[PDB]
Amino acid sequence: FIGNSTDYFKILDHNDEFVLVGAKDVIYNVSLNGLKEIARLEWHSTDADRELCALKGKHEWDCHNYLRVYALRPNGEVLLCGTNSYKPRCRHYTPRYEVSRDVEAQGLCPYSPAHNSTYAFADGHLYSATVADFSGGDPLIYRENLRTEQYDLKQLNQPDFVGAIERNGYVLFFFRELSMEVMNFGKAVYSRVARVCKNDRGGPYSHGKSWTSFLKARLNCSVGEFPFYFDEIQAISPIVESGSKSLIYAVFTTSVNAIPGSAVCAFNVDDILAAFDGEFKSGQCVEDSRTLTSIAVNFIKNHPLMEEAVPAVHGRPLLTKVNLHHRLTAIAVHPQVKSLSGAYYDVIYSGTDDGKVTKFINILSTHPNSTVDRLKTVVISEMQVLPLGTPIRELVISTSKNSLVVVSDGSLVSVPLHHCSHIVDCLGCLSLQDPICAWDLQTHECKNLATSQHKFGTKTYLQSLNSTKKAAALLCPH
Amino acid sequence: NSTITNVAAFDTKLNHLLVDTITGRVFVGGVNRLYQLSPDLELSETVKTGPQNDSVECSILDCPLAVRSPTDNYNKVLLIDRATSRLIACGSLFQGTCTVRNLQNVSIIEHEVPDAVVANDANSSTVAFIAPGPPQHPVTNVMYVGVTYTNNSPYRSEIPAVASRSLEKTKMFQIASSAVTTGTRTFINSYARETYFVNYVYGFSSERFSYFLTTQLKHSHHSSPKEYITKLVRICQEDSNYYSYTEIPVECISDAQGGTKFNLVQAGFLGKPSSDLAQSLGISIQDDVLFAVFSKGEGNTPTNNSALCIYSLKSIRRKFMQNIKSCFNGSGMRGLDFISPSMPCVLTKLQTIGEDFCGLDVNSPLGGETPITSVPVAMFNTKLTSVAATSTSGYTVVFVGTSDGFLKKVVIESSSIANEYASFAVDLGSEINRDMQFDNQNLYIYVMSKTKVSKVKVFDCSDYKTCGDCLGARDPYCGWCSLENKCSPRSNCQDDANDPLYWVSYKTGKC
Ligand SMILES: *[C@@H]1O[C@H](CO)[C@@H](O[C@@H]2O[C@H](CO)[C@@H](O[C@@H]3O[C@H](CO)[C@@H](O)[C@H](O[C@H]4O[C@H](CO)[C@@H](O)[C@H](O)[C@@H]4O)[C@@H]3O)[C@H](O)[C@H]2NC(C)=O)[C@H](O)[C@H]1NC(C)=O
Ligand SMILES: *[C@@H]1O[C@H](CO)[C@@H](O[C@@H]2O[C@H](CO)[C@@H](O[C@@H]3O[C@H](CO)[C@@H](O)[C@H](O)[C@@H]3O)[C@H](O)[C@H]2NC(C)=O)[C@H](O)[C@H]1NC(C)=O
Ligand SMILES: *[C@@H]1O[C@H](CO)[C@@H](O)[C@H](O)[C@H]1NC(C)=O
Ligand SMILES: *[C@@H]1O[C@H](CO)[C@@H](O)[C@H](O)[C@H]1NC(C)=O
Ligand SMILES: *[C@@H]1O[C@H](CO)[C@@H](O)[C@H](O)[C@H]1NC(C)=O
Repeated sequence: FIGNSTDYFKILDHNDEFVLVGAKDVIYNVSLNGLKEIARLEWHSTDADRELCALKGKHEWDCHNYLRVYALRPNGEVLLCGTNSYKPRCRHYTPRYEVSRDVEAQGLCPYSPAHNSTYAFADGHLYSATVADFSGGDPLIYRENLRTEQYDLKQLNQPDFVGAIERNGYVLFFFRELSMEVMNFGKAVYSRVARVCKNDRGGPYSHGKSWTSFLKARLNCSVGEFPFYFDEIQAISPIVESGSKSLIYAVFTTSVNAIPGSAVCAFNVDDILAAFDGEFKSGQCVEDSRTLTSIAVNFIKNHPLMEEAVPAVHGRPLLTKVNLHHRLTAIAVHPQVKSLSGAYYDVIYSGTDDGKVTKFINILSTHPNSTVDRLKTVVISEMQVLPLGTPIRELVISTSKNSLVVVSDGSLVSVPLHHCSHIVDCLGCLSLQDPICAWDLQTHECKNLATSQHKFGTKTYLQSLNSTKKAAALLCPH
Repeated sequence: NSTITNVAAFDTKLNHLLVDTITGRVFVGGVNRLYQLSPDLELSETVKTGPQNDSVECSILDCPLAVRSPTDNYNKVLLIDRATSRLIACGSLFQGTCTVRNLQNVSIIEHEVPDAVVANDANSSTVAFIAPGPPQHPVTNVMYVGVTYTNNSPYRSEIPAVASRSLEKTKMFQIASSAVTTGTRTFINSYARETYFVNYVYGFSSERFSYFLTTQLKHSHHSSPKEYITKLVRICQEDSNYYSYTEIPVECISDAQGGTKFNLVQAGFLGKPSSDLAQSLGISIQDDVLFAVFSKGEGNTPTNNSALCIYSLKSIRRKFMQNIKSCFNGSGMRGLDFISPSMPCVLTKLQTIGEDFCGLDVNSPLGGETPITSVPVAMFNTKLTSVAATSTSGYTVVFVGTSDGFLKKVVIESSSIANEYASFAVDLGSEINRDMQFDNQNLYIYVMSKTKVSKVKVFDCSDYKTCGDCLGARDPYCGWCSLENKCSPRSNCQDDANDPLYWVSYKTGKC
């Protein structure tokens, strides 16, 4: 599904059947069946509003109405907001559609089409994380009648938001920020997870317009005696239910003018919330936050940062790419793919800034070469999806259609989620090491175990994941 | 003494002084006290405002687990509303509370607000004047307030540094216009709030703009040594977002001892020029002139080395425009790093930035670096603490108060030529307050020291018996009629004499 390079696509909603794409002056409703346009809603900035934008020092390619917030309201109404040439507006479309409300959107919708902002429409309320000023120096996290402290750098210091998750009566915000936490900070960037209660109603008297529950914690995506940190978070995934554990997968990278490198980490949702229960660095949801004391609300506004850092699953990155030419930029996971032995493996898809998608799993071999358990990365495939230079912005998985939608700035491409049908050679089927593809010996076809039925006591199917890739091939006779 | 008419001695230390422009009644705000007087300094009413139980750690509603103790109530604001006859007085207690009292009888309280509005310190500045503003288009007046961060309570962060405040009965003393991301308000950021303090000296309104005369550190970061400068804070009065919040520095520079900078301003007064002075400045006689006294300071402490400097508001407006034009052309840094981190000025297609420029979203909180500069018309060996200017005579005479209690008169004939013609003590050993106001006819001037107020006559030509004494006094108010043996101004002589030398000035002729 191709458009110009000038527009800037942003997945604003995704189902297994349809996806909504906000672009330069329109929003598309696209079928995942064939990436075919199903519906369109055009909304162009008025010539006076976009002459005002170029007047204030912007270019032609900046002064457009980039659609960047979507939400279907519980009444059938449609909430739709756009940058409107650095003058963000929100509209209420009601049924096709017809305009029913138009109003300013400062603090509800970014000014710039950059992937700087995020939001979460949780329980009929929009939680927004963006800038509220044309100059981009007033970051905030805003809900109906509640915002963070304006220009308070201890709460937000030049942040770039990468995602927002709803969870258990909180709303989590994922972003990278400037470091003023350490007394000897020197323009360092650290990645945070923030939290606000959904039943927050502001503090008493003058605090009635500000959060009484904003807390943040640093994310730890480090590699031993010689630590190696990936401090700039780039993309997150939705919450993934891997068995009994809820996990969030994230892509991290090193800072500029540092050893270039990318990593993928995963954090348990329970570990994220547990960090907000430890010490503060020098939050519970009460039914009426307007009953708190001035002492308590002023405290949390002066200690919004937790002491402990959220640790990573397995205590290390699941994949690392250091000193390579490309950087990782997006993440998506197919959870709990049952292998031939009956083990469940999450299959991880991570796109690079030059249009590749890496597929891999992790195996936790218990005492294979030492007494401490050793985690290993099994890379299934690293193929080129987009043209050689184009950055992959997002990934959307459709486990139903066995399709992976790759999102660039001006296109959507779909590829197979699992390549079992494509391969026809025994060596290829075992060297692939996909937890879902296994080589049959009665039938010569490399088969997909989602539709097949093994029985644990039959030598029919053949699969090798723990070994090396050449060792999997030796299992093939002749 | 015959030059001093009435003297009123008060029991407490006095903080402020204003005169009703139509009734000439005198209002005096002091420590634990509040007085109303007649135009002849006869006491009408007196109000006990303190002491009361209060702690700086506590607000009115809550007192954290800290005890309230009897503390003095320093008067910080004294103002009159003309549309609705009512006096506004703000005290230091209870996080800086204002009361609204009746103008006929100050003992009557009409409205008591709990809002924290004013500095709760005894020495932290607070400047307040009433002028047109929002919410409505400029038919309603608002209160522009500027408060220093006293740094003694958590409740102090809530109070803005510069803000417009409503005078509506429904929304008394609330910020005039406020929205989600913007409003009639400027705060100092959490990182500079406790270290970068702002001293507000004088406030005034002129030609659709509100102004503040401030002393403050030139730089927020610690990369440079501490230098104190005088700044000028401006906001468009139509502006309900403070998009027009702008500052330029104010320099009063002298030739003496190589380079001499009088960096610390002590007092300000807005007034009109004379025929001769308006020609020098290149302004009309109806235009405004800012009179201010600057003192060279060792750090933040003013020394006994002051100077008198005048600024025309045509050159103030043209200097603001000069700093704004330059930013909107992309040159330099926006400034005001102590509000938010200073980002570069943006290049803009703006084609008609003039003197009335009222602000936009872009380059909004602008800190000018190009100062308005003036050479003082007079310098002094004492610390000057007040200033007032009248042009009842054909010449402008500037009244200057001393920290030692002296009153001096300077006559300003040009932007280059000025000199003292009178000097005498009003209250010896007692610093003259900054609030120094004239009578409605500009015939008497009210001089307030630590504990007294003195009604001083502006001129007295009758006490010059002979004529060499009349012209020798070099008083611009005094001439000498040829016929009658009286020293008196021109209007007092009768032009019935055939010779035009009937009334002669002190420099135009010889007696
Ligand atoms: C998130 O978790 C990871 C892993 O759990 C963690 O990485 C660990 O960091 C610590 C310190 O940053 C590393 O500890 C080092 O261990 C060696 C011994 O092998 C010590 O020598 C190190 O310094 C000590 O001794 C030095 C002797 O010269 C002294 O100079 C120094 O002052 C110290 O006394 C130090 O203890 C540890 O090896 C890594 N572990 C791994 C697996 O990488 C990371 O720090 C965590 N992040 C956050 C934000 O908490
Ligand atoms: C993108 O376009 C597709 C196709 O036009 C939209 O899907 C359609 O959505 C409507 C409205 O929800 C569905 O109608 C509803 O059907 C249910 C099921 O019977 C019924 O109970 C409701 O009363 C209503 O009639 C319609 O069936 C559905 N069509 C398909 C093929 O799925 C889709 O909603 C659009 N995207 C978004 C974000 O709305
Ligand atoms: C509070 O005021 C009372 C008068 O009602 C006074 O007796 C008391 O001493 C004050 N509190 C303190 C701690 O002094
Ligand atoms: C002024 O107010 C006080 C206090 O209410 C009252 O005692 C007095 O009688 C009033 N009028 C005059 C003329 O003093
Ligand atoms: C306030 O100023 C006066 C006069 O300068 C001084 O005597 C007093 O100690 C000061 N108070 C404080 C708390 O600095």
